[PDB]
Formats: sequence, C-alpha cells, structure tokens
Amino acid sequence: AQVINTNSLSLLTQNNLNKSQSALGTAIERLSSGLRINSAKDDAAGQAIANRFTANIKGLTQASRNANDGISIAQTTEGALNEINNNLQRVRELAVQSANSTNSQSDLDSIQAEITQRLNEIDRVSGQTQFNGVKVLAQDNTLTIQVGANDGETIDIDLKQINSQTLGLDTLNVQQKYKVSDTAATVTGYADTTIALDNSTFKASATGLGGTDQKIDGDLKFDDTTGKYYAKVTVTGGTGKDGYYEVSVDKTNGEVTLAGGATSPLTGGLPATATEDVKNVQVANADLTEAKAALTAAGVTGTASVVKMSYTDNNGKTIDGGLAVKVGDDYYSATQNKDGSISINTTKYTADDGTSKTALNKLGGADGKTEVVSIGGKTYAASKAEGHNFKAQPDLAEAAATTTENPLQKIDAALAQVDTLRSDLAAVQNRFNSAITNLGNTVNNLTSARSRIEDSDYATEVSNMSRAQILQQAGTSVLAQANQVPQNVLSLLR
Repeated sequence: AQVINTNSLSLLTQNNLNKSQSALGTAIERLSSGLRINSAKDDAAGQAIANRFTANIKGLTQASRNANDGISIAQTTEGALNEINNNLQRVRELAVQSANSTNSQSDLDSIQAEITQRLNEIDRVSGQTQFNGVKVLAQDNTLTIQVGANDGETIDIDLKQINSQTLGLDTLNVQQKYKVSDTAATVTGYADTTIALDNSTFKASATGLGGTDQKIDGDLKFDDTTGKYYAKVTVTGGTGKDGYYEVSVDKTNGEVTLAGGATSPLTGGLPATATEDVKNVQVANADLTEAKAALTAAGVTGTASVVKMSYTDNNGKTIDGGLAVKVGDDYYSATQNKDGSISINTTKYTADDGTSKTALNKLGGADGKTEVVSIGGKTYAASKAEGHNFKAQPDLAEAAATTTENPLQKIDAALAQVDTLRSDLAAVQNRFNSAITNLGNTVNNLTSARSRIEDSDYATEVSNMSRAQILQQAGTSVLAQANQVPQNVLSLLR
C-alpha cells in the first residue's frame, strides 16, 4: 500500500507553501543588504552605473580635493604676487625721488641700493615660492584640473614665470658714474715664495777661502732692505776666515754662492737689518709675482701697476678707495696680504659650461667702482657671480651700465603683466566654486535618485516587512499545526 504519496501530495502543496515560506527567507535576505541581481534588480547594469555614479562622486570627493588644491594654488600664487606687487609699488616711489636733481649721486646710490633689494627679494619669491614641490612662479604652465567625470570636462589654471628678467626691470638703474683717478701706491714689503734654497753649491765657490771645509751654519739671513743674503761661515783651518760673508742666490733655483768673493770677513760681521732667517726665497712684492701671473692667465698684455683709487662726484668731493692693479686703463680690485703681498680679488663662482672656473674682479659698473667680472662673454658683478652655478641657472643679465630711460613707464608695464595674470588665477577660484556648486547640486539629487531606485526599509517600506515577518511567522507556525492534523488522521484506520 502507498497512502504515503496520496497524503504526501497534499503535503507537497504544503511544501510549495514551504517554498512560499522560503520566499519569506528571500524576503529576510532582502532586509539584509538591499537591491540585488536575484529577483529585484534585473537591470544590474543600470544600477551598476548608479554605483559607478556614486563612485564618480568618490572620484569627485577626491576631485573636490584636487580642484580645492587648485584653488589653494590660486591663493598661494596670488598671495606670492601680492608680495611682489607691494615690492614693485615700493620701487615706483624710488623712481619718483630719483628725478630730483637735488639728490646727489650718493643719495641716488642709496635709492638704488633699496631698488636692488627690491628686485632681489622679487627673484627670491619667484623661484622659491611653491606648492608641494611645484615652484608656482618658476615657469609658465597650464595646470589642467580634472573636475568632470569624463575626458574633456576640465578646468585649467595658468601659471607664469614672474621675475626681474621677464618683468624687464632687471636693469632698472638710476645712478650716475663717478670720475675715477689714481695715485701710484709704492707698497713697501717683502713676501716669501716657494722657491727652495740650494746651499750645497757654497763650498764650490768658497774654495777662495782655503782650509778644509767651508759651510754655512744653519740659515741665511735675508736683508729686507737690499734683498741681499748673508750667512755665518765656519771655515775649518781658515786663519781668520770666520764670521759672516755675503752669499749670492741663483734666484732661478736657489743655488747659494760666494758673493763678491770676499776673502776677509765683513767689518761688523752681520748687518742688523738682515733679520729674515729664510728657508725659502724672499721676493720684492713690487714685482707683482702673483698679480702678474693671474693677469698672464687672463691674457692681459698690459703692464701692471699698484694704484690707490680716488672717486670724484658732481660736487667736487673726492672719496679715496682701496688698492687697484692698473693695466693701461683698466683697474682691478686688489688687496694687500698680511706680509705685504698684493693679490687681486676673485669671484669663485660655479661652472659656466661645465667645470669650476674663476675670474678676476675689475672696477667699473654704473658708478665707477662696482666690481665687475668677465665670465665667458658677459660682464657680471662680483655679488651676482658669487657661487652662482651657471650650469643650473644659465641665463643671467650683465651689469647695469647706463640710466634706464623712462623708468615709470617700464615700471607700470611690469605691474600690468602681474595683474593681467592674477585676474586669471582669481577667476578660476569662482569657476572652481561654480563647478563645486554644480556638482554639489547634482550630488544631493544623485544620492536621492539612486535611493528611490535601491530598495530599503525606513518607514513606508519597513512596515511592509514587519507585517510580513509576523504574518509569515504565523504561516510557518500555523501550518505546523495544520500539518500535525493530517499526519495523525492517517493512522486512525481501526
């Protein structure tokens, strides 16, 4: 007998209902996550896009940061410029004062001194102000700021290299040259050189003394008044050949030799003046060993001379200066060393076309005493060439020579350039904000849009699921009782 199936059949619909009980399960699943490709969202692709739109907002939060960064850049750059503008504005005033014939050259030099700091600070700002590494004022560059979610939908900012060169104010000078004069400065002193002394040759010429051995004891006494060399000679066996004798020095190598061939010792022995116990040869600084050597290096043909400088101004006042190695007409800024030697001053910059080089420092410039230096084919100033790596920062301008014509005109021009650029940066701040208000406006709708699509239980929805839980709960519960009955009835056959 198979009653099992007949009843089971009836129980099978019950099971179908258990499948409906299973629906409740899927329903419970719903309440967990939300919308899925299970039965609710067939258009997975559509919603995939939605998630992606949210994702786009994710990229847009980051874009908000980016654009923000852009804005920060605008304010930082515009900020840097505010400083430059102030500086320039300061210049204008100086330019106005310069046009007053009452101001002496000196006064003009003071004005210029300020103007120089001005231009210098400017340059400092130019290649030193930055934002996250990027030197904002260092070069022209159109920063494309990504604000859209697609190619082409961007907002670009404009960066421009501002500096005394581009601004064409690098050579803004309002000085007037002085009248240079010179006086022959006969410096009095001696300096030791590296020339070694070869005392071995002495006995070779001192044979004129006789005995067994003629040798100098210790060191030779240089005489700083006649350049003569003297020495103590202990001639063994030389009746009365003991004392001091004069010795010749072969300047070319140091060989020392019996001077004048004196047979008898000097009346007095050693002249007091001969105090310099030398180990190496003394040189008459007057010959400018060093000075001339350097000049030769540079290809200077003109003979050199030591002169003291004197500058005259429009009011007959004459101010004295340092030492200067005159060559025909050119004046080099030299200095006297500790012992008396005279050495030319040098710049000591860094590279011109590779390798480290050094040039001498001449006197000149817009005033007449500015230290100018010749590097390559340009004449720079001592200061500006000082440790300036020409390989990293090539393009530079030469020293100011003449008065700038139409100062005020050029000055305004420079500022015109500044503001015209500034307006852009600023403009972008508002375009950026617009984009923010644009996207921002969309964001609110978007969140909503997708929220109306994605299924979730808050108020209107939850109610349906709550009732569903208890309802269904009674489904399984009640069906359990309704199920007990049939299973019992079956075995009533008595």
